[PDB]
Amino acid sequence: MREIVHIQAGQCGNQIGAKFWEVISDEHGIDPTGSYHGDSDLQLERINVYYNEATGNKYVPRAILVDLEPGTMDSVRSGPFGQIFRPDNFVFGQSGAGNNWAKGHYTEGAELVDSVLDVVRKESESCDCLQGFQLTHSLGGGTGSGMGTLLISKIREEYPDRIMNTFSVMPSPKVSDTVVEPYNATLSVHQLVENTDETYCIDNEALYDICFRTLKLTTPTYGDLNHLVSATMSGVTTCLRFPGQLNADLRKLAVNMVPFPRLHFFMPGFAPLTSRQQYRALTVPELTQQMFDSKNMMAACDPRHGRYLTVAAIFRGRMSMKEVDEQMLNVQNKNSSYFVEWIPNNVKTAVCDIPPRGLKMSATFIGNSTAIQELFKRISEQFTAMFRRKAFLHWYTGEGMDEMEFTEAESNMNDLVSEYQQYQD
Amino acid sequence: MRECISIHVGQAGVQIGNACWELYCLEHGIQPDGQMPSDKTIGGGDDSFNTFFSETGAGKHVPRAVFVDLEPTVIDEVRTGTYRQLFHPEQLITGKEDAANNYARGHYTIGKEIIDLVLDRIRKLADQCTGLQGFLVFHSFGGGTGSGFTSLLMERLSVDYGKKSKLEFSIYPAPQVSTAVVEPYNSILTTHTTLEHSDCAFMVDNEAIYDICRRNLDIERPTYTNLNRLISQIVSSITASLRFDGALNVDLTEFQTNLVPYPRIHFPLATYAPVISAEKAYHEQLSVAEITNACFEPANQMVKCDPRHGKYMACCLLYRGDVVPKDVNAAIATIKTKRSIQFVDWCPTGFKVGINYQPPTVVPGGDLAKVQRAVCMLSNTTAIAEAWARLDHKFDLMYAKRAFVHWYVGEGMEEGEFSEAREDMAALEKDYEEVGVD
Amino acid sequence: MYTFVVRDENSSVYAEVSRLLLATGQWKRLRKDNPRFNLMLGERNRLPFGRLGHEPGLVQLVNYYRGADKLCRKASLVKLIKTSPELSESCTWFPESYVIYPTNLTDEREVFLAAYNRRREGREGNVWIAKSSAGAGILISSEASELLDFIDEQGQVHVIQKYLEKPLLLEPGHRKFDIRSWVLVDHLYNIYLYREGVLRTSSEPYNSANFQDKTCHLTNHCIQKEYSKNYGRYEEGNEMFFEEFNQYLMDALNTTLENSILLQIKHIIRSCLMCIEPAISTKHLHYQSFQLFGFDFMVDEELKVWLIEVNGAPACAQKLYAELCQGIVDVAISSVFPLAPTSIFIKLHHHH
Amino acid sequence: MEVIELNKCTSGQSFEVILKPPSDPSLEEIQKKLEAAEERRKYQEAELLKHLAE
Ligand SMILES: Nc1nc2c(ncn2[C@@H]2O[C@H](COP(=O)(O)OP(=O)(O)OP(=O)(O)O)[C@@H](O)[C@H]2O)c(=O)[nH]1
Ligand SMILES: Nc1ncnc2c1ncn2[C@@H]1O[C@H](COP(=O)(O)OP(=O)(O)CP(=O)(O)O)[C@@H](O)[C@H]1O
Ligand SMILES: Nc1nc2c(ncn2[C@@H]2O[C@H](COP(=O)(O)OP(=O)(O)O)[C@@H](O)[C@H]2O)c(=O)[nH]1
Ligand SMILES: O=C(NCCN1CCCC1=O)Nc1ccccc1
Ligand SMILES: [Ca+2]
Ligand SMILES: [Ca+2]
Ligand SMILES: [Ca+2]
Ligand SMILES: [Mg+2]
Ligand SMILES: [Mg+2]
Ligand SMILES: [Mg+2]
Repeated sequence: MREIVHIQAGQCGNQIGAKFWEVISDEHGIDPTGSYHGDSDLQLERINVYYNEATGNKYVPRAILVDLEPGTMDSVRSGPFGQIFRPDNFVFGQSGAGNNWAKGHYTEGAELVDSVLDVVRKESESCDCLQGFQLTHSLGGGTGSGMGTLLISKIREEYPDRIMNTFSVMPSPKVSDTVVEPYNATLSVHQLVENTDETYCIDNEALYDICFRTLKLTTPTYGDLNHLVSATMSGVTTCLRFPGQLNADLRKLAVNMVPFPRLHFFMPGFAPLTSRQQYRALTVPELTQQMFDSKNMMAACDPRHGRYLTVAAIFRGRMSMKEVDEQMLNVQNKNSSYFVEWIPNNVKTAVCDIPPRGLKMSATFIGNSTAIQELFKRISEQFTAMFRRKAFLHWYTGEGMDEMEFTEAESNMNDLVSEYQQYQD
Repeated sequence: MRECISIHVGQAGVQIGNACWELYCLEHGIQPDGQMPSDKTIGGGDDSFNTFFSETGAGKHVPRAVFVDLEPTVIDEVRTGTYRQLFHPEQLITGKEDAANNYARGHYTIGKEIIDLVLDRIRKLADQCTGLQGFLVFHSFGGGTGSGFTSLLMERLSVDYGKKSKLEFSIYPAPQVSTAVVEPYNSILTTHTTLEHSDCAFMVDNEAIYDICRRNLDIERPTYTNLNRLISQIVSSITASLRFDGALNVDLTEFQTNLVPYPRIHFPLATYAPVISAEKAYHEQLSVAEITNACFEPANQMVKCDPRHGKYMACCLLYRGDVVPKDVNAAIATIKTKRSIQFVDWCPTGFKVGINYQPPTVVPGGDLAKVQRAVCMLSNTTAIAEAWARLDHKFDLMYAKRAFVHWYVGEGMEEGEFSEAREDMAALEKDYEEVGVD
Repeated sequence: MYTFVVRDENSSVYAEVSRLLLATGQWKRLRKDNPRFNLMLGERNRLPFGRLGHEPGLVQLVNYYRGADKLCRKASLVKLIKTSPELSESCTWFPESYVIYPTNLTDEREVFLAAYNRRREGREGNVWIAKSSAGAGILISSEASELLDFIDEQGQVHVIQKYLEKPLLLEPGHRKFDIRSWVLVDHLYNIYLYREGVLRTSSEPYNSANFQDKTCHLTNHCIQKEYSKNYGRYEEGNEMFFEEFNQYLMDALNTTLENSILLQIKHIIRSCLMCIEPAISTKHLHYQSFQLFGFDFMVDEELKVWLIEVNGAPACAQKLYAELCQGIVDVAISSVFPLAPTSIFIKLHHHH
Repeated sequence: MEVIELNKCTSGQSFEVILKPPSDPSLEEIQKKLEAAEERRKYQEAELLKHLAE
């Protein structure tokens, strides 16, 4: 009974969070009303990791929905699976955050954070054994970025020895709402470096390029991008939601993936990714070759530009485990130059019998690669391009912030890049 | 009659402990509800099997065992398993969250809070012992509980039961059945703090148990069930002298006298034969010479290494089944003439032989076939130092970058304990080379 | 794509084997500390055999037999021959040898003097040679007082064996020589003999009344090219290959290299390797071993072959590197890791 | 090749064969180690809470 508390904040956070619960609720046989209608005992074996059990055998997601405007969360409630969420767990304001980190972290968000911690504390107080927290949010906006990290700061203060885990959508100019996104992301990255144990880096440019070039979607939408996030979030949490002995809990996962406290930013991956030649059976070697292809990775970082510190692979479906081991060892023994040699057996593999909805067998990729520094390098350059002219700063100084705080977050992330650089050699 | 208390620590110790006690019952004729028809002394008696089992007024035979795991999932299987009736709740101790594969977490953070509870339960078993010999401790090297909590339990047992012997059954880490990258850390950490507290330790390398399952049993992808059922056959062969009438290895003290001339070098290599797939149409039953010769094949050692390039300090042949001493000595003659068996000059070149006429008992429906005679050889070879070398090398690679060290320092352990434990291993490897190499 | 590592930058033989592997496009060289390798070209001293064969899914192969030092060490060979029943102390093809420890440190000092005093009384030739593995450091003398005192001045173990006073001399020249045979033992313990051998000949006329000048007594390639003034006179680099030596044995002795010397050489190779097979074989081992050996022989005026020593990490003649190294890749490495003749070896069948 | 100390019973027998002759921390000190590590965790967590109060 190792419970995890889910928190989704802001527009991006709540729309991805919604699809995530929609996807896994189907894999555990939970319908939109919280009633179970599956056909296997494996679906309920670890059901209390993400769901509470109410009267009449109802399963209610252990999730807290947070936003500084009602808009997105009205869509969740009226959405398909909206009725499944605990009505008391909707915590929202009215002013909005204007894509402003300062408004989410210092002013608008500071006014609402305490009430969100009242729900967080309520869900935790009813956990037989709380593993930790997982947060879904974007870094480029105001609520999920500014208030999201403010929440992490205050959750660590109250639960200092629990695991803090985030799915963090990083912004890209190619898929952008506002020009201040590099500002918001640079301020959050420093928060995450300090106050999270695991951060799954998800670059909206990787999602767009995949939808466009691989999935052959002429005009991708946020929904198409979120479909990938759902499937990827379902994959990385397979270890946690089903019977297994490898990366079973969050802490054991961190213990095996984070050799250094600040380098805890992971590149996720998913295979197969097929456009609609979709009915073809996929072999284990194919599944493995794709899972390691940069085009199947969602941080927009070429792994062949850095080195892997640790890797966690999860294979889902009824397949040849003997054939999985050979193909895994084949990729390691065929490209051992891209794995650091001072961490013996830094590539682990897990199997799961229940495949995702609509696939005979899939594979999810969690990589802790030094190449992730390219992501922080892009953000740093975009930051400095504007901050060198103090462009758009008035939005933030007007909320109380000073230019110094920007210079420090700039220096913090450059340090982070430099730290990834020394371990790459 | 003197009693022996078994302690199972962590998931590996508990699941292996489950398979052994399952076997112990089949070998002594004890039913899952604890009843033993052959035992004519109801609720008492100082027989050889009473070293491992106590008796109640109702005639229930209760294993002299304690199971400890900082997470309740693995031990709950015992609470609701086939032999759920054998044990009472006092014997099964479970925490609520494990050591996250962190030695420091199992030894310090979590161990400090539950140690007094385990000792209390252990003391309860001791209070039924008119003459307690010592303890047999089952645990893994890689796990945070098996490595971290075991070392603390051993330190306290030496304080509470000073004069009592302590043997180990330790699972050496093998990547093929391991998803924890820091197991070299834990293994070396727990070997450092436990070395001065363990009188004799039988290491089992999962890598060796793994291949024996794929090679001899034709198991494509062995599971923990396959591994543990085979491991409990070896453990059964090692503990039989304590549970049956006999004159060799009759008490735990004899294990150290017969196997460990120098204290730090207390890791005897085990070699077992024959292992035959029960799914075979029907095997040709091997002879005494053939199974004896197999004891000098690397392919059936519990730890893969080359005894030809070490020196023997002791050697015990434990036979089960149709075997008479005349055949043992004849087989031994033909092996000296064809084998490289170099003893240390300060030790006689010989073999101690024990024969139990009851052939090996196989779990009905298991993977192992019934055979008419089997043997387990316990030899103290310097060759087993290869396992320490492998393990120390992996330690050096990670520790050179301090990778993962912050997880241990974050649980209150000082970084200096890493180097302290590593230098101890450097001395352990040195002691081996001083004894075997010229 | 097979993977191998290189842990001996000084190996001229395996520098060529590695050059050939990479030339096949199917062998990828890794760093000398990357464990995920199929093949290891390991160091000479302190090769960590204990860390081999423990990688899941990798069939690992090394170019040394653990325990072959018993054969490639001066004293080890002597002790091996005198103690191994397969070889016996009465071994007819190995010169009478003794293991002598310097007095500043079992030892066969008295056993040597006993045999020495017998030859001194029996009017027989009593010229011995003192050598050690820690040499470039050799002393040839007929007085036992000088051979023993020479070892005490050193701090390592030496061996005193009978000096072949009647070695076969080549003509023209009247010069002493030796024979080098390259043998390869694969993972299955097949004993392959390289069809090509070399004769490291002395460019100085053999002199029997002056063991002090070791230029006409020692046939080491470095000694002739340093202290011998006739280096390269009769054959290039003091190296007479088998094709020429066979023509000499036919024009001068009316015999062939096969009958008079080669049969004995092949016999000595089997007895040495077969003797230790139960100790170094990797038939049922978690990893596989293969090694290239360099046997050194002597030929007396009676056309009798004597074993001098065995080199575990030998070199090859400049002219034969290409053919030999390529063969190593065919029988020793590709036989375990195949790729996607008239073998240049001579298999020596035996009972395993 | 000598046999010695042959012991025979109903459930088997044992013997020896010779081929060739030859040629702790107290309870106090353990509590200190544990409390010392508990104190180092207390200090580290204090510096974290101190960091978060700033
Ligand atoms: N032979 C065998 N090995 C096991 C078994 N269970 C775990 N192991 C090995 O033990 C190592 C992991 O240690 P665990 O015993 O699972 O960890 P633990 O003692 O429960 O400690 P925690 O970190 O708290 O979980 C791995 O190398 C596994 O290969 C088992 O049932 N049989
Ligand atoms: N008993 C003996 N009788 C005659 N000559 C001998 C001899 N022992 C050694 N030699 C001479 O010494 C030379 C070989 O010396 P040895 O092999 O012992 O030294 P070494 O090992 O440093 C040279 P290498 O290893 O390259 O063959 C031969 O050329 C041989 O002529
Ligand atoms: N993948 C994905 N990204 C989004 C979505 N909505 C917004 N974003 C990205 O998130 C950033 C804007 O943050 P947003 O969540 O809208 O601001 P917030 O509501 O104040 O937290 C921009 O970089 C957008 O590209 C979505 O549904 N999916
Ligand atoms: O509300 C407004 N600006 C609030 C401050 N800002 C500006 C950038 C984003 C943000 O939050 N502006 C507005 C516009 C139309 C009608 C009435 C008012
Ligand atoms: Ca307000
Ligand atoms: Ca009784
Ligand atoms: Ca003690
Ligand atoms: Mg928005
Ligand atoms: Mg556990
Ligand atoms: Mg030499």
